[PDB]
Amino acid sequence: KHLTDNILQPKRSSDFMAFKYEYSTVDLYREFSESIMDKARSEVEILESVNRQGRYKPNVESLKLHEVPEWFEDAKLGIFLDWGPWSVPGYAPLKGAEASTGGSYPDWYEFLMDNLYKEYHDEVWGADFRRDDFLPLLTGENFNSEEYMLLAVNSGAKYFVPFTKHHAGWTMWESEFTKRNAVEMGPGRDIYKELIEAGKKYDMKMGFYFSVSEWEYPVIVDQNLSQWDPVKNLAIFQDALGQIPRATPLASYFPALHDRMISGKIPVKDYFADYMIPSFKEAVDKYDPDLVWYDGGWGSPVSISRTMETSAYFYNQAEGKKDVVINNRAGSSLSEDDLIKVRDLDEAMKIYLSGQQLGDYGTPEFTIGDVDIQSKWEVCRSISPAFGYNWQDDEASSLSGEELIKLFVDIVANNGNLLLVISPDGSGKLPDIQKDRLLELGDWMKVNAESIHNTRPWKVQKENDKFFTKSKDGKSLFVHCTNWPGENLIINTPIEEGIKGIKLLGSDINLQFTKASNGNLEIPIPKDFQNNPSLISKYVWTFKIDLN
Amino acid sequence: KHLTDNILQPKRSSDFMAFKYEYSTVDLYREFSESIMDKARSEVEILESVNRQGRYKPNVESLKLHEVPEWFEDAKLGIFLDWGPWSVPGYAPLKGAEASTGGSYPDWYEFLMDNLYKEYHDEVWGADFRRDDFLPLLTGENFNSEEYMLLAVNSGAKYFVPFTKHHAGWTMWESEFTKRNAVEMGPGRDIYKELIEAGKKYDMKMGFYFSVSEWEYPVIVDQNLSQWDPVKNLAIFQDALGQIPRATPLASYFPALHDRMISGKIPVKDYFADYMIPSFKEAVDKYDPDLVWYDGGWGSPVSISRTMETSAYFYNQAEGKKDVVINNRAGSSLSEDDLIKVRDLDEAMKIYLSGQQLGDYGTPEFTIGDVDIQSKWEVCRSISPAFGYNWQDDEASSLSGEELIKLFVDIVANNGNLLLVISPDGSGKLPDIQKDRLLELGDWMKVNAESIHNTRPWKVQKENDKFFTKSKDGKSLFVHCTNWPGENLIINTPIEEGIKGIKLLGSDINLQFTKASNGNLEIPIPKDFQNNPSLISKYVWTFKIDLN
Ligand SMILES: OC[C@@H]1O[C@H](O)[C@@H](O)[C@H](O)[C@H]1O
Ligand SMILES: OC[C@@H]1O[C@H](O)[C@@H](O)[C@H](O)[C@H]1O
Ligand code: NA
Ligand code: NA
Repeated sequence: KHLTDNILQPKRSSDFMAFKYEYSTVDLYREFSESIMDKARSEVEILESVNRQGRYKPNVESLKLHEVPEWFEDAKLGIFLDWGPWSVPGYAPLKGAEASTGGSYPDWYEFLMDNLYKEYHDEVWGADFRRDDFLPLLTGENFNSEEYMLLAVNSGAKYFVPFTKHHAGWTMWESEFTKRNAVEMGPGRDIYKELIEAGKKYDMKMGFYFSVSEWEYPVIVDQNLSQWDPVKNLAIFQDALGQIPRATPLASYFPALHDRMISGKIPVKDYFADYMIPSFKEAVDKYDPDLVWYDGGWGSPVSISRTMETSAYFYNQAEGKKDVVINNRAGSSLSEDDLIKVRDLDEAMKIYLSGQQLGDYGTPEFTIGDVDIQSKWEVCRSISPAFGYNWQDDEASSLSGEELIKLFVDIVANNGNLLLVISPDGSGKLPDIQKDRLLELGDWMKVNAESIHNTRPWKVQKENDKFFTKSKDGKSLFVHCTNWPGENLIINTPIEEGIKGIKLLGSDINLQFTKASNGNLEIPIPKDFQNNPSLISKYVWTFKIDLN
Repeated sequence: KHLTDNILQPKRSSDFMAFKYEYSTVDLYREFSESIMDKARSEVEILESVNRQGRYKPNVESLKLHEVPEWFEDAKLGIFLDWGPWSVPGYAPLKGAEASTGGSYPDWYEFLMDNLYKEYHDEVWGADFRRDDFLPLLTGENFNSEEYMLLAVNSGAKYFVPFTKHHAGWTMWESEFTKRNAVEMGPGRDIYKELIEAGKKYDMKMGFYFSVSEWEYPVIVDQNLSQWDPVKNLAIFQDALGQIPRATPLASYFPALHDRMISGKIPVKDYFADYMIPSFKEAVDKYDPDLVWYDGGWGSPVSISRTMETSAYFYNQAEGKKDVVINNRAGSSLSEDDLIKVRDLDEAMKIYLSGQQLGDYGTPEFTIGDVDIQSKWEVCRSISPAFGYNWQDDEASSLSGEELIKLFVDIVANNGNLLLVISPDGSGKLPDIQKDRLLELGDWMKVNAESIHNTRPWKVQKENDKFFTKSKDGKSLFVHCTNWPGENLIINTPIEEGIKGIKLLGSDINLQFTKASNGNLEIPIPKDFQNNPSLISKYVWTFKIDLN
């Protein structure tokens, strides 16, 4: 049904033995909780003092004054490295398990293996194979951080966002606040450090992806939750992150159920104050990222998660040092009363959107939808529906290079950035098909990058098969033709300014042009270009019009 | 840790294969839901019409006027047959997993196998072995209903209460409202019908044990609960029954998780109206029980569960036909406001008890506690802490026959009934240790039953090692000596009435007496009784004093 004999399908090893980390959850409680909470209190005091003295305060109106940096307007393309324990099984259904975004989520395997993907998991991995048994298999033996950064550079990308910490809480960086980190578990390396160092060497802006909430977190409680609870003073914190109905805010903690899904996480009293805030601060302080990509901010509203404090801190510590940016996923600004009204209730969506007030730019996922092209936005997606590696993904399931380039041009014409997801396997190897699409995009950008990087939308974004961008200064208009226009390029959209010159990017030759009497621009195409226009540029041909 | 090589420990068979019931939950939705809801609506209408026309109305004040039947005052001993799918694994910890009652619960295994007992389950049965894989192993090959009824008769019991439907919803009777029944799953017989027929044959009062709520139940919903839900219009209803925090009222339904926990259950729109009420009515109508033993009434308050309607119906359908009784487990009469106050908040216990207003008699579980001996009460317990079969139970864990008989006499002198739990294994065989205790109790009752059945508390319940009962007609006082009194029985407690005669039950000798000057009754005991009084009666010696 789900178990194939296809070599490409990751599956249970014949030598599988349970991963029992050196420290049980109770061991971490006894040995590390007090120490961590002590350290957290000191770090939170420092962060709060920085915010009290700093330009940015933890409130919507203060943070709103922060502006999108020039570099982020100009970047247009980022690489989103979706790699983590979920990369080992590398599975979602090719069809039929799409979320409301239209994507599919191999990167939700650690959660969905217990419900939506349980039949697959039980047949391919085994019911006795727990979430944390994927951690030792995340070897990174084929993961080369410099090669990933160079691939991103060569693709034309201007920022690189690793999945530094996703919903199950494994950190790509060596954290003092969790043993569920890349040094203790999986590759045995500070993967984030390697990527940060590579990004500095290649002059690449670096992101920090950070799940605000986690699916489960062991917490210290005064009173137990039921007569069945086996362990005094420990429970499991759960919020809305999982999306499915669950016990909230606390579930009863049972070692035989929970320990092998939360290996390495040190119990604390207050998930947000004692763990989330100090771990965020730690990564910002150590790695100095250019960009914060919150995720999982729907778990708890910001009145509880305190992400306005992490946002203010990030901006404050950047002052005078570098220009930085935050996405719009910190969480909701709504009051308890407004959150209740939404749950009770089109009318629910209007109230919800009113509470989405934090961040520098919008983050449509997979489907672009009805974007406001007057504000900055970024669409995230891979070359397929899949966020995270899908061993089944292939030529049939993935965009062609041609489709990817045309989609990219569309995005950029409409004021968007593309944050292009790449998804390695458990070894850290990138599938050849994803490598190929990056190479093809890179080859196209070699010719056409000046019509993409550092541009802005024009008064018109699309005309038939043409997409427009303009130089920052207004003096160059770029016409991206998604069909080879043949003998003649005709542009119907009025161009008020006089024209100094027109050229096809990829040719050093200046093109002929005249204005017809109906208003159209007519651009004859050299006979020598017709024989094989793909030699100049594949898929999309860009004409630069220099204005007076 | 948990898997022994003890043959007595039930464990995974080498020939185990998954039980995938011929009707999936979705099959039952498509094929049976409409039919069941059609029948339910008609049955609820009939039940409501009976209550409108009947003497008892579904409100606290009306139901309170119903009185404990003479037969229940007189019975003193019932047998509580704790048999179900949980009987197969037959496990709870010998120590350390007691609930707040002081008992332990092998009969919660179907629920606790996923949390508290998960380490045991994984080691002994396997992670791939689901709750419903116990159902085919509940063979009943050693279960003879006539033999169980005769065991009850011969023990001195006057009522027999089978676990007709416990918290996972397997019915001992052949129900039209569920395929999770004893005919379609497990023994392939209407076990309840067999027991009811035996009870009629042997003139035994018959109970109907009924879990109001169930741990999980598939329900039909207009809107799905999450973007992850695989099946339109089905979800899982959950209330407070499970005691541990859970999603309530609804969890997302996932076939690969839920189907092998809820085999046989037919989805309905309203758990209470479309399933609970008509299934209750069905069993009452078909089997004509003398007693309703509600359980699991803490799931939902009676405003939602509607158990005042089932209680009124039970009384109304019996009126003019037979005298019947209900325990006190229908559920809470508290308002939503009062239930909220209890959750917020010793103070919580006072409010909770104020909302416990339904039923004919109290049901202390395991621990008797501070019972009101002016009202009728019944303590339920097995010979050990274990409710349900525990394969580990032995001489060290169980009451001796001696202890059982003395506890029983204590209960009866204090106006209680003992509802003695007996716990068979998966085959339906009763463990030898429980058989031994029942033999001792039965042998004791053969001699002493007239001092137990049809008696009432006396003006004094206990004098040193002596417990008193009196015949309901006042003409006999029974003195139960828990120590052999030796050469003389001396009774300090004044007996105002003249004495016609005195006898030790088990002997035909009339005993002489004198009243001393201090007031004491002095009863010389025959020399021939002194060497071996245990021949006459074991453990407790009962003297019958006939009064004027
Ligand atoms: O594009 C980022 C995606 O964002 C979602 O919010 C997460 O829940 C997914 O796992 C991640 O892949
Ligand atoms: O006295 C009956 C016991 O009553 C409890 O309420 C149930 O939850 C137990 O399973 C059962 O053994
Ligand atoms: Na702003
Ligand atoms: Na009453």
